[PDB]
Amino acid sequence: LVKNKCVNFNFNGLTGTGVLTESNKKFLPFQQFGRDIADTTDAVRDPQ
Amino acid sequence: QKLIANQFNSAIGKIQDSLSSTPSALGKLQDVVNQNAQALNTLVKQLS
Repeated sequence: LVKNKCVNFNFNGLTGTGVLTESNKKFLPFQQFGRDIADTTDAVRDPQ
Repeated sequence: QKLIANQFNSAIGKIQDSLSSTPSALGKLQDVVNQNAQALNTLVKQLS
């Protein structure tokens, strides 16, 4: 897992391209993804 | 001349009170801000 650098990521088949960073987003235990106003995935729980 | 000067100075004093106490005065400019923000938010929401 690579952080603070632009990468072509794929989490559980969710392909994208971006800078991954650690975050203060307080996901509730049942939630794996977070979405923007535009439906673009805005944060992810790492599955490992 | 002193009456006209005092009436001008007093009326210029009332402008600051009039603007400060009347949120609907600047509303013609705030509507330019609100319409263009609302138009961009509508354009982003349409990606969902």
